[PDB]
This record gives sequence, structure tokens and C-alpha cells, in this order.
Amino acid sequence: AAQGSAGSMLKPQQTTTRDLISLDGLWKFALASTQPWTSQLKTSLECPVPASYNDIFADSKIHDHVGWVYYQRDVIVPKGWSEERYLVRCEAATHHGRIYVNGNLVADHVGGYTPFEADITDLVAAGEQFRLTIAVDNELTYQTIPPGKVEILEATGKKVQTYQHDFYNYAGLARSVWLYSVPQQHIQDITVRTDVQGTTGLIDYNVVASTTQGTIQVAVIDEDGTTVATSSGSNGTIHIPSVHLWQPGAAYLYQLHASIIDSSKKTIDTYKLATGIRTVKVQGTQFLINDKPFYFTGFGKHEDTNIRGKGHDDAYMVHDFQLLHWMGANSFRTSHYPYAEEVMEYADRQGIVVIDETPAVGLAFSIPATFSPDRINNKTREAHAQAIRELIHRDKNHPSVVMWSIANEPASNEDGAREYFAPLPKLARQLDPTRPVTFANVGLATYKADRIADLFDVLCLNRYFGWYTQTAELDEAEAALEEELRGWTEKYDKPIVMTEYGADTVAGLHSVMVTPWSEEFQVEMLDMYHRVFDRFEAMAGEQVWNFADFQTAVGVSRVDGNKKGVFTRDRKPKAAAHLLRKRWTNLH
Amino acid sequence: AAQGSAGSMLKPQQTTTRDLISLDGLWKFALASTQPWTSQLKTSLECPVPASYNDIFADSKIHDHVGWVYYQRDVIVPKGWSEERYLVRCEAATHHGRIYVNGNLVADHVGGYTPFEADITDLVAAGEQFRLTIAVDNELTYQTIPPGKVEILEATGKKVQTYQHDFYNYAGLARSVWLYSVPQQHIQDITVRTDVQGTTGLIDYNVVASTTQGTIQVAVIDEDGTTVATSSGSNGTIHIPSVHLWQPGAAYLYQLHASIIDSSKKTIDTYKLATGIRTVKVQGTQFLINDKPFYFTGFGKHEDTNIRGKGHDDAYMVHDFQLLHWMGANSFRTSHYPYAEEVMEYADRQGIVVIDETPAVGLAFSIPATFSPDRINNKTREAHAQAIRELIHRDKNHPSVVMWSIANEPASNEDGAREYFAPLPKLARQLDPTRPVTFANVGLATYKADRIADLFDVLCLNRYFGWYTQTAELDEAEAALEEELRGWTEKYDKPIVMTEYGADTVAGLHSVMVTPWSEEFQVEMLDMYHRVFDRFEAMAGEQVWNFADFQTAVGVSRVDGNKKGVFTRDRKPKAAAHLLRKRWTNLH
Repeated sequence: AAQGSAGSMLKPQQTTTRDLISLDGLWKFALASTQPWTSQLKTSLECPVPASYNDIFADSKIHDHVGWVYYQRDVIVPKGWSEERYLVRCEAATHHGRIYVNGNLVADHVGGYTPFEADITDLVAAGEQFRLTIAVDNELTYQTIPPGKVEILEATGKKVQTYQHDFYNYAGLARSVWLYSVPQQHIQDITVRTDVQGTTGLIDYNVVASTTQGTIQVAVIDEDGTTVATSSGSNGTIHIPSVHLWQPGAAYLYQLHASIIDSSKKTIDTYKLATGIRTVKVQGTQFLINDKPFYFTGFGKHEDTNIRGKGHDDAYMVHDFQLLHWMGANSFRTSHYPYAEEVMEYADRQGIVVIDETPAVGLAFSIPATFSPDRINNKTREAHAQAIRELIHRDKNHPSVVMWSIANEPASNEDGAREYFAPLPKLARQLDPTRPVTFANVGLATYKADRIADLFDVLCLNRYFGWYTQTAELDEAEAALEEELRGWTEKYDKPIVMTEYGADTVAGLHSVMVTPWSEEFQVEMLDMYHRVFDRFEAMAGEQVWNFADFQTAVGVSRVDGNKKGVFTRDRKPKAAAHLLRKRWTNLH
Repeated sequence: AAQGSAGSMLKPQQTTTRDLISLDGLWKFALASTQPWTSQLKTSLECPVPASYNDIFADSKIHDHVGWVYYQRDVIVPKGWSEERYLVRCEAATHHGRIYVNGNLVADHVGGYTPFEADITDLVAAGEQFRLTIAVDNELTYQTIPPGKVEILEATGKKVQTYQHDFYNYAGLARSVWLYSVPQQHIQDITVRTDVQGTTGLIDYNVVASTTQGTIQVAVIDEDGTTVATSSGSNGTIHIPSVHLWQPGAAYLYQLHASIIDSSKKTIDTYKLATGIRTVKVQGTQFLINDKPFYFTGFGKHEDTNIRGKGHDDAYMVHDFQLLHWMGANSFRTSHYPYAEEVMEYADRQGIVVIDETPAVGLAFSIPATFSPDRINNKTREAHAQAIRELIHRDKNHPSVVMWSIANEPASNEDGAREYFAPLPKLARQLDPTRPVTFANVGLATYKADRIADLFDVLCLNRYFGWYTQTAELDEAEAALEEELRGWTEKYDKPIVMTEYGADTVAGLHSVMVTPWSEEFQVEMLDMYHRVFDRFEAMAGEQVWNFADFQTAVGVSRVDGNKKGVFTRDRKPKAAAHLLRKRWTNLH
């Protein structure tokens, strides 16, 4: 883990040449008390892996814990492995993960939403058994990339985790853990850039191999199963005659088979990696996927379900996606962190557009000046960029991912904000020149007051007039909102997307009168917002906040988390769901 | 209280000539234990009058009580009263009411929904104070007009009230009590029959005076305040040039001022009684109010609110009516009993159409043969007719009331049913030849199976396929329902009204899938029913069941009463409300 760079490999898969093993299951679990990774574990406490631990146990001490926790289990390297290089991966640690093989530290990793792994091949032998213990610290600071500070309670002395975001600070191994193998000479990375000449579809590729052994073949197969182009070399471009384009309601995916042939006509490594072929351009006030203009519809979302909290779930993913299709949503935004990788591949097959967001949420203090040597400084920017790299490295390939979101609701109206943010969108366009760049702008940072927006390609606005400013005054709110829309459309020649608009709603709370927290009120606000968007020709999309009720930090104005959900936390449609379905399916 | 007749007076009002006093307030209250009406009352227990007692006290014994209860309070006759005849009235007793002046029985009355009164003028003196005690028995039997049987619990021996209806058996003084005065020679009744010659509006009247003193004047005033016709005599007809007609969305009411002038040009009694002028004809498959065809929209309703249960409430009435206008409902049906009189006058001013129903609900046993010498016999029919009389006597005048409903869901497919019912619609047409006659038919009594319908003018159907028969099978239910609609339209040349269709819904229970008890399911059933009605040209109206969740007898398939409400018991709109508003306001 180095400054200015990203060292993950490709998403482990199984092949004729590589082997894959799941470490998911229950693991022994305990709380920081000393040096637990040097002996076995002493607990009847077992925690499921793909999951956040906080809610799992029905224990207050555990849920409330500030610091490190310890997952542990034994592992056996299959005896079939020697002559194969093998290693241990975490798709994500809560925030700060550490990997111990038997009681030597083998990896330390600061991102909370991106993979990390350790090559253990010289460290254990094929056929041998070791003690995998993984340490996850949930502590946020001013330098950690969702920012925060631990404090202490004057009377009881209890440790307490402050932060500036909405959603609860769920910790642990939220994403699958793996033990896999790769041949000594292997493909480590692949870069795919899809473009279109007339009707001919060309993808520039780039394959990275552990050594300089043999050569690099690439077959490119269609959905039916018949290869449609081939190539040699670590890099080039591939021509596809009469391409089936990946379309935002009509996913087409070709399968790029990268192989590492040895001296002779023999395959020694291979890797299957799906791409779809699509361009993304912003021209002025317009968002083009495949040179036709596009309008987002959908939600910012969360990784949040009932007991597992943030832990990725196969069936909620599929269900969630069906609800999107049910209502004719075409996109969503990975809200305030990168989601599980498997959600991105699913999004690709599913033909859903994604706004991929770094875990930079709450870069402000006004939910004290936020950009200084105290709160958000240069060491913080360093971590912010560190996170931009790992996200892009990981996600660069998904045709569904369509624009990077640098941050949520940063204090972009304050002195200091511009210096801070300047290198970040520039980093993004550099590492990946194919997609546009944005961040979701807060209400305070008005068109006048914001000093960041010009550095970005698309304008993403979060607004809540009918909620905060004009509380229940929908007409006075329609005033405020078009005031603001005008301001942006006049000052800038970018396209605009409402990334956040909504109102807390308690399922079953009804009222014939104007009343916030009533299914009815939610409808009305949503509806008048829509009416306003349609009168602005500069709008390029709309994302309700949020998909579904979700858990947040304890708070008096938070009714057991955030209820701005259009669906309940158990995924049941409020009235708003049906409004959105009616608008999204019945017009363009 | 005599067989073949009805002895209530006109609804007491205040005038230049009559005086009115409310007895409402808290009264001392106690349960049958002996002969409590002969001394004062011994309880800290006070019960509000306009109200049903069962829910009021938070006491199980009281709520559960089977038998008589005793309301009591002192009353003072104003000293201004002598030379005026005065008396004591109950707008309604729970079911069986008794009035004691000081400990002599002065009235005994078997209806549960119609007024009764006692002339106390020779019994107390103006200026004197007496002990008004009123006894209300809540016991139903096979002869009482909502039928039932008290049973006993083998183990505990507890008394327990069985009955065949849905709604809870709320007992007590549900409607206001009064002490009023009337001159010695006074108007006791008035009969108004409104008709139309071309554009000239003629109302036949009939005034009944206690004695043969003086003569009878009648002024007929418009809404502005200017008398537009006059007349003399106990009876005649009045001609109104270019009448403003009472219309089903446009209430016009003239004020008929009946006066009893004495030997000389002096008024000795007077009474203000509003009428509106409208005809009601059924021609074949068509329902005509003022010779233009009419389609009902609305609900069967209940007199049921939170703590008072059945007790009439001013503000819920007005609110309830506003909800009707809010959603473009034009009618409702007094569900399974006559409602408070003041609701009928309000309905008149409000321009809402009413189906006025007797308290004959549950005339069946299949919710054992119901028409015999055991269950529903001739003594029962006698009470049924006794109730038809008092309803008509009371309600004959309201332009809003538009059709009589003889019974709810009687066992009209069974042998015995025809003999039983034969004299009842005939009685109704006789006592009041101006309105049509009906009853609401049960699902069992199919077009084939029912042996009553031909005796009635309008066909009123209660159906619940998408609920009972085709449970959640909306398509298989659309089959069943049009099967049935065809049958009736073919066999008979009457118009049809769906008096009941609905599905229990728990506020806030949502589902993207087909699931009963979910706000969504309610919408869907309601919607497909509508689609079916529109394809039948014989339909003359639609009344959802029900307006609002309401309390019923304890039962496992009754989630704290009946949830077939479109609004909650606290009057909050479920999704169905908005569907109905959308259908009723956007088309004819």
C-alpha cells in the first residue's frame, strides 16, 4: 500500500488454471481488550463473515465498541497447490484491516471498501494448516476517509465515535474473504477502453503479467459463445464488426478471454473478464451514452439490510434490482462508499447505470472551519486520493459505471475547499480518461456560494427545500428550487443531476392534509420537484433520496435511522414507490 | 308504542313558541346488579350521555356486561313552563330504553335507533325538580331487531351476547337526551311530498295538531329569506314558480314554516322544517333523481369512532362529510341501522344522497335454518316492521334520503325467506310512496338462488370474490363477478348497485406482490371491480365497504374490528382513498 498508486489484483475467479476457495462462514470473534493473533481464540462468540458485526450479537457492548476486533479461523492450503502461487484476500475490511498468518502480520490496509490481499506462498506450504486471524478496527479520525473523531464521556468515560455522515458506522468483514491460487506466471491486471468507429466497435486493452514468460492471447467472445475477434500482445486494440453496444436498458456483454500462452502453443494462465462497449461524453448541458442523450432515473442507495447491516447480500441485491426494473429506474449512485464488486458486475448484466462514489462523505462540519490543519488537511486529502485510486483501479472496467463521484456533501463553499479539491478530479480524469467527473453538492454551497463546481464535468445537486428550508411549504419551496436551478443553469454550461431529494416517511402514516412524515407528503414533494425539473432543459437526471430506509447514528431527529426511503428497510413500497413507477415507466 | 303505527313527534326544536333544553352531560351510571330508579344513585361512576358506554370506562366488567344499565341525573322544570305542555325525549336508546320520572315508569321502547319520549306535564310541575333515571338494556334475542341470543359459558358461567353481524354491540344512550316544551295546542307531525310540474315545483303537505284550535298557516321561504308561497289548512299543495331543485351535488333547501294561528290573527304554535324539492323514479334499469339518471358513488358507513363508539359526534360528522366531498363521493348508506337524525339534515344541506337502512342486519345464520319458529319467526317480522315504521316516520321528509333499505344480508335464498319478507317492502311503499325499495343482498343468495329480489325496486349486491371466493385470485375473481353480474342483468330489469365491496387493509402494510391486507391489494381489487361495473350498462352505483375501520365482536379473523375501511378509524386515508378520489372526481 504505497502513496500515488494501487496494488490489488483482478477479482479472483476460478479457471482451468486458477483455483478459488471461500473463507466465508462463522469465525471466532472477540473484542480488543492483548495480541490475540499469536494463539488460538477463546470465545463461544462466532460472527458470520460477509456481514457487519454491530447488529449481529444483540449485545450493547459489542455494538458500541470503539477500536479493534478480531476474526479468526483455521485454514488449510490444499495439497494440490504447490507449484502454484497462492494468497489470501479480503474484498473489504470494515475500515482498517490487518491479516495475520499464524501470528505474523502479512497485510495492513486503510481503505474500508476496497480489496486487499497478501501473497502467502513462501509462508505456508501446500497441505499445511495455519491460523488465519484478521483484525478490523472501526476507528475514524480526521485523516481517515470517512472523517471523524473518537471522544470520551466526561462522567462514565465511555468511548464514543463521532462523525458527520447520516448512515451508521457499521464495522467488520462486510465482504467475502477468499483463499485462492494463481500460476507463477499470471495475469494481474487488465484495462479495457471501449470506443466506436461508425458501426465498428474497438476496445483498447492492456494486460499485466507477473513475469515475461510466453505471450498474451486474447479471444473476444459474444453472448452466444462464438469468438468474434482475437489479438496478441500485452496490448493493442480489438476491432468488432457491427458491435452489439451495451445500452442503458439493454445490456450486451462480450467476454474478453485473456490468456498467457507459454513458449509453445499451450495455455499457462487464463482469465475471463466481461466488458460491454459504450462511450460516455458530456457535450455542454447533455449527457451522452453512445452519442444519444441520457437522463438518469433512480436513487442513491446504501449497503444496509436488517441484521448483517452493511454486509453484501446476494438475494437483497437481486431483489433490489428487480424493484428498480419494476419501477423503470435506470440508474443509482453508490451512496457514500463503493459497494461490493459483485453489485457492479450485476449492474452490468442488468443494464443499470452507476454513479460510483468514493467513501468521502461528511467532508464538512456544518450538518468550525472544515479545511485546515485540524480537521481536513493534506494528510486527509492524501487518503482521499488514496481511495480514488483503489476505486478506479477496481472499477475502471464496468460498462455500467458511467461517472465518478469524488465526494458527498463536502464543505465546498468554504475558504480552503478549492485548494483541497483541485488535484482530485484531475487525478480521476487522468487515471481514467473515459468517464466524466463530479461530486454531489450540498444545499449550503449554492450556485453563488460554491467555489468548487467549475472543476467538475457534471453538476450533482442534493436539495431538500420542501423539508429543511420551506418546511411543508411546497409552494414557497417551488420558489426556492427554481431560484436555485436558474442560478446553476445560468452560471454554468454543464448538465445537472439531482442526486438527492426526499422526505422522511413512516409507512402507514397518512394524512389528507399537508403533513411531513406522511406517505402523502412524500408523494407531494417528489411530485412538485419533478414538475420543476421538466421546466429546465438543462437537467440530465433525477435520483430520489433514498431507495430504502437505513440505519444511522443514534439521533433525536432520526427515527431509528433515516426514513427518506421510498421502500422500507424490509423493501416494501411506500406511496412514493408507485409515483416513481408511474413517472418513470409512462414517459421517456 | 302500538302494533301497526308510530307515535314519535317531530324533532324538537326551539321557537318563539317552544322551548328546548339539553340533558346531555355526565350522568351517574351503574350496572344492573335492585330497582335503582326509586332512590338516588350510589356511584362515583359517571358516563357521558351522547355515547355508547362499553369503551368509555376502561373496565372489562362494564364493557362485557349483559343486561340493563342505569343512567341518572336530576332535572328541574323551568318555572316558565306551566301553561306549556312539556316532555322528555331520547333520540335513541342503546337497544331497549326505559324512562323513570322519580320512580314511576313513564316510557318503554324497543327500537334501538329511533326516538321515544314521555309527556310529563301532569307528572311534574313547572319549577319542580325530579329524578330522571333512564334504563338501557343491551340484550338481543331472536325477536329483537338486530337478532341474537344470550348464552352462558359452561365453566365460568359468564353471560355472553351472540349475534350474526360484524360491528360490535355497543350499548347505552348513544344519542342526545332532551327536555322540551310545546304549547297545549301544537303541531305534532308534518308530511312533505315534493314533485315537479314542468318548471313549477309543487309540494303536498300535511300538518297534525294536538287539538282543533285556530287554523294552520304555512309560509314557504327560500334560502335568501323571502317567502315564495303560502297556504292554509291542515293540508293541500304549494305551488313554486321556477323551483330551485334539490340536486345531488347542489343542495337547495326551502324552509317550510308551519304555524298554528288562533281564533284571531295570532300565532300560538310554529315549526321550522326544511325541505328540498326532488323526484325519485326507477325506470327499468335506471335511477332517476329529477328525471335525469343517477349513479351512486360512496360507501356504506358506520356510527363508530374511538371512545364513544356509536355515540353521535358533531365534528366527526362534519369531517366525514368533508372527506366525502374531498373524494367526490355523492352518497352513502346508513349501515345496518338508522343514524342520528342530525346526520340526515346535514346530508340534506350537504347534498349527499342517502340509502336509509333499518337495523335488520344478520337475518341469517350462515356467516341452522333461519326462518322458522325458533330463529326469525312472525314475532320477529313484527319487530322488523315496527322498525320500518319508526324509520320512515322519522325520515320521510329528508330530500337526501332517496331509497329505503329493508335489511342487510338476510338469508334470502332459504325456504321461508319470501313469506317472511313479503309484507315488508309493501309496507314501505305504502307508508311512503315517493321512494323506491331495496335490501342489500348477500353473496350466497345468487341471482339463481335468491327468492326475494323480485319484490324490490332496486337490486343492491354485496360481493367479496377477490376476498372470500377467489382469495387473491383477481383474474379468477373477475370471472366470478361478471358471471354474477350477467345473471342478475339477464333475470331482472331493475338497476343494480354494489352496496358492499372491499378487503381488509392494515395501514402501512405494503407489498409489490399480490397480498391481502396490504394497502396495495385493496387498490387492486377495488380497481378491477370498477373495470367490471363499467362494462355493465345496468349498473346504477357503487359503494365501497367501508368508509372507515370499525369495531366488531371479538374474533380471530377480525384484527381489532373490521379493517375493510378505506380510511382508518381515526380517519386517515389508505391508498384506496386516493384511487376512489381519482375515479370519482375525474369522470362523470
